[PDB]
Amino acid sequence: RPTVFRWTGGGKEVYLSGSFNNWSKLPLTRSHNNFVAILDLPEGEHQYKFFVDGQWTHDPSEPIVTSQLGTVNNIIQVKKTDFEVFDALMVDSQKQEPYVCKFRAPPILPPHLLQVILNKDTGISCDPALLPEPNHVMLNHLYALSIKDGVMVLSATHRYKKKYVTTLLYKP
Amino acid sequence: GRVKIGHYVLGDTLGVGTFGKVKIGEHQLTGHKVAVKILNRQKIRSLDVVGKIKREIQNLKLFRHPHIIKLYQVISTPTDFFMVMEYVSGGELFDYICKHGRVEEMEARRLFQQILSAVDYCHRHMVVHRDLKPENVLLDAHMNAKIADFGLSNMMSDGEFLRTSCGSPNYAAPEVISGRLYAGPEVDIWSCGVILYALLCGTLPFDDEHVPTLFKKIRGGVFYIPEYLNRSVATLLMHMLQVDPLKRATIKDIREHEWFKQGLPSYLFPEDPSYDANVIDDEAVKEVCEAVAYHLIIDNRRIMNQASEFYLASKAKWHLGIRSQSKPYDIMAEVYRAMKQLDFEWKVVNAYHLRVRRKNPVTGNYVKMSLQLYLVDNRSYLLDFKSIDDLGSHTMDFFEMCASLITTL
Amino acid sequence: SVYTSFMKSHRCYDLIPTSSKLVVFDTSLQVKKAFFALVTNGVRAAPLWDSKKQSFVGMLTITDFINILHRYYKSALVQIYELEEHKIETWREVYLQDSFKPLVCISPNASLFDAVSSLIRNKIHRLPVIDPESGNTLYILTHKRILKFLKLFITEFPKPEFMSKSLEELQIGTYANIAMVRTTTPVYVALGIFVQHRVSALPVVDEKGRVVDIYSKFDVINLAAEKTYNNLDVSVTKALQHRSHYFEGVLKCYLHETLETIINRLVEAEVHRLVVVDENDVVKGIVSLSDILQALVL
Ligand SMILES: CN[C@@H]1C[C@H]2O[C@@](C)([C@@H]1OC)n1c3c(c4ccccc41)[C@H]1CN[C@H](O)[C@H]1c1c-3n2c2ccccc12
Ligand SMILES: N#Cc1c(O)c2c(-c3ccc(-c4ccccc4O)cc3)csc2[nH]c1=O
Ligand SMILES: O=P(O)(O)c1ccc(-c2cc(O)on2)o1
Ligand SMILES: O=P(O)(O)c1ccc(-c2cc(O)on2)o1
Repeated sequence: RPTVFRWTGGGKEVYLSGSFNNWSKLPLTRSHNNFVAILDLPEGEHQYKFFVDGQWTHDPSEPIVTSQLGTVNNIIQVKKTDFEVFDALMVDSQKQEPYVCKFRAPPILPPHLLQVILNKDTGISCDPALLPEPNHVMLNHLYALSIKDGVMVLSATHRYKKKYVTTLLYKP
Repeated sequence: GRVKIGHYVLGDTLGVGTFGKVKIGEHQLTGHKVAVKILNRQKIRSLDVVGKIKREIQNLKLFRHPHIIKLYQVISTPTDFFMVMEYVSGGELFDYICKHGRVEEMEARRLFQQILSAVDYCHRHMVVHRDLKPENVLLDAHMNAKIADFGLSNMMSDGEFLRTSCGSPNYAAPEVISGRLYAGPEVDIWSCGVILYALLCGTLPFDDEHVPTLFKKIRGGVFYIPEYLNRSVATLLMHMLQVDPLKRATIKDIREHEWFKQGLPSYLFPEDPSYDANVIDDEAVKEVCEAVAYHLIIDNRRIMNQASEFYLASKAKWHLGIRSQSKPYDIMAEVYRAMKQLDFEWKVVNAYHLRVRRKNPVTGNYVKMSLQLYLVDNRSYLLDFKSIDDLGSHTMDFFEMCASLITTL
Repeated sequence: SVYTSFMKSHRCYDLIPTSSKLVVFDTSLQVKKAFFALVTNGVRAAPLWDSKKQSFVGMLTITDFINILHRYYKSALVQIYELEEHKIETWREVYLQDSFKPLVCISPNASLFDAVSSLIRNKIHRLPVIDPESGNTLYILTHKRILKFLKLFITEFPKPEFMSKSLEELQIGTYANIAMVRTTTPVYVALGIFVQHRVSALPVVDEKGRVVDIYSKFDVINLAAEKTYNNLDVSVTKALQHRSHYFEGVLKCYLHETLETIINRLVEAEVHRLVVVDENDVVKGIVSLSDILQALVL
């Protein structure tokens, strides 16, 4: 159905002749430099040619085809996926773990990660298991205590659904 | 005149944004006006922005707010993408600030309340604008604020930071201009702070002709506070325009401020009383199973949200990952050899970023985490551990994978 | 009748806090380190993770610390070797050699009625919420959390006839064979009654014949906190001396007092039990959270 025919080049009088009509000249409206015409077209292949300032010309950015005589005419692709937004973006998107090792400095550590949920003081007028609402950016990150008598203490805040769980593991 | 797209006649150009050109669309039958954003298919694929445009459409299609430009439909053609959206006759907020002398505290507050309400809606939907300025904020016939141009916007992920420098230098946060990693919401607050100053003062708090001199002003965070501005609004601007993102104000902090509270409507924010009766909370997705069922969920959620003390809170010191004073090349060489002993498979993303994986011998499931080396103050480095979402226990499997790595190192 | 329908509709997920702290211990970890970790983190219980089996085996509570002290304590002069050297796995080995225990847990998607049933039926006070998809423990569910959650929805649902009825008429709680301790009773003797009678708290009575304080299972972790666990010969008053300064008097309820008044008193004071009293000062029994929750289920 809706197909766009835009002329990027300069000119005063621009006409469009294709396969949709019997190679007849159609007047094109201009904005500032661009000459455009939106027409309803069915699925398949359509041949077209431009007529600028009394001379026949073709768009270089679009695919072209040459006949036996020597006439250069553009080619337009009319697909079923081209009209559906999610399908059209999928078409445009189209166009393993090695165990081996591989002079700018690494990125500067953001201050958000320094805000430890466990180090923060909580009010005495509440349950000790309760914690403040954590930042989305500190989630999944590993926080640990200094090793004392062959035992490592590891902690990480994880999201279940809308609730956050701060787990602690005392592993020797 | 002759050019038509979905019963709409395309007129004069309204302006050009980040991606594509925006033009006026008048109805052939009625005369109804809509804004049409034209995205060229070739322009999108040549810039590798196919994923960015996909997220832009997906968000705006589900986005419902009276202070964000509503996207009616999107028309796809074999050469271009036509985004049909809500048209606002009033134009830019920047033009309103330029036409008038200074926007009075009575009207400037109302506009800022509408801007922050729309900004908060984005953040709650895990979307950060990154390009907030009075040029991007639009106005209508009824004098209401409207947010547009989601070209530089990005999705917020759990445990993931953003680096991409987005927006105008005058409105950009100190962390944005420096080119360092940020969480997201703190950048929008800085941008909102500049808009609030622009509405009341009529000028920019950080403005200079020379580019590095302008960048020095943002990093310093020193700005003039005029005598006509009251002490209440002065403290709000100082808290919003903080160099430190940790010391910087949040939406919850602005909402609790005495100046912002003045004449604040009860339908703008979700915690307010009129929100539950005037705004749809999208609970229909959860209440899709098997008329009175919708009101039961809203009432139950309100009782749970009111009791803040029941769900939220009012010795050795903890630290993120492991610290090392040695060279970055030596730390990276130490991590690769430590993984070979434990039989681990790793995908290389960057010289310091590694996507690591192992197989559990008891459960059988694959355990995966992400490693990243960061820079502390000077000559000190930090190795970060982050669990990947996609019989045993997922959190326990992550802790055990870290424990074996720290011991081998 | 009314509260039974409420618990059957509401899931366990609704009770879990927005941001909560969870402590997990490995079976290979020394038992002494585990009780010291409960104090520092301020938690009363913690699930146990078996590294070799790759699954949660059980729960480590204060009852385990009480069971170690009474079984291994000899004197104040000789140190408790077992508490100092035993691991969680080694302590559980002798504890499960008499009778093993399959993990009692609830799913977050499961109804609140099944969770209350699981606590009373198995005679446990702490139930860990484990997600069947990920296998992670999310929150430790208690009788206190359920009653406080039900208190939030008392106005939303119509109050039945039993809520306006007296405790005497309803007859809820233990009224016969109440295990009590004297003011001069040593800690070791008190710990023995916790193992034999399988009770959670013991009311302290003086030489005059009046309830001065209440020695619960939670008061035992203070011996690990102050490192006074090695001397269990000391009196119950000396053991409760740490919290005696803030203390006014042990919470009480009357037989003529309505069920609604009793439920409101427990949630506000944040206590686990109330002492039943007749006229001016006559003890009749003990009413707890477990007794009240059972009445709303049966
Ligand atoms: C630098 N700012 C400009 C102002 C201008 O064009 C832009 C490119 C910028 O806005 C971000 N544009 C506007 C909108 C738009 C949406 C997405 C991206 C960029 C956008 C719309 C949406 N509906 C509005 O009516 C309409 C509006 C637009 N602009 C206008 C000028 C006059 C009257 C209305 C317009
Ligand atoms: N550059 C920009 C741009 C367009 O203007 C168009 C147009 C377009 C051009 C001109 C006009 C127009 C024609 C006559 C009078 C007024 C107009 O706005 C309408 C639409 C169609 S596809 C497209 N893609 C683009 O990337
Ligand atoms: O049966 P348990 O779940 O092992 C247990 C341990 C401690 C308590 C307790 C503490 C307290 O003040 O009341 N009950 O109950
Ligand atoms: O079976 P009970 O001894 O009557 C009882 C009721 C409530 C509790 C309790 C214990 C605890 O740690 O939290 N709640 O124990």
